[PDB]
Amino acid sequence: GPLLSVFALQEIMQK
Amino acid sequence: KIVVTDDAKKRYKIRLQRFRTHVPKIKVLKKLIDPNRMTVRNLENQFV
Amino acid sequence: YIAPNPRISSITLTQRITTTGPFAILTGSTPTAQQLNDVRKIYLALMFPG
Repeated sequence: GPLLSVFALQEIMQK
Repeated sequence: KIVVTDDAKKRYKIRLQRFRTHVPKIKVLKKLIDPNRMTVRNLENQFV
Repeated sequence: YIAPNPRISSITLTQRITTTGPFAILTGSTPTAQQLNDVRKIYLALMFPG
């Protein structure tokens, strides 16, 4: 979908 | 000469393709991407 | 609702990528439906002072 942010990537994968 | 103009749509497409190649979905699901890598942090502001 | 130019945040909030802070973390957020409703509430309160 929409282009992700590199700051949100670590939030997602930290889960 | 590799030519990239100032148009926003083409730059958005290039950014999306680069993000797909550098951060593929399959590596994200398998928790195989390191967000602290320099070449990943650089992608934030390349072709804005 | 209109949005500002992304280059404003590109050249100021994420000018150095080696560090992260509150604003840099928050620039990656996307609102849900209730948060957009809260935005409409804020604007409605702005257009009726007092």
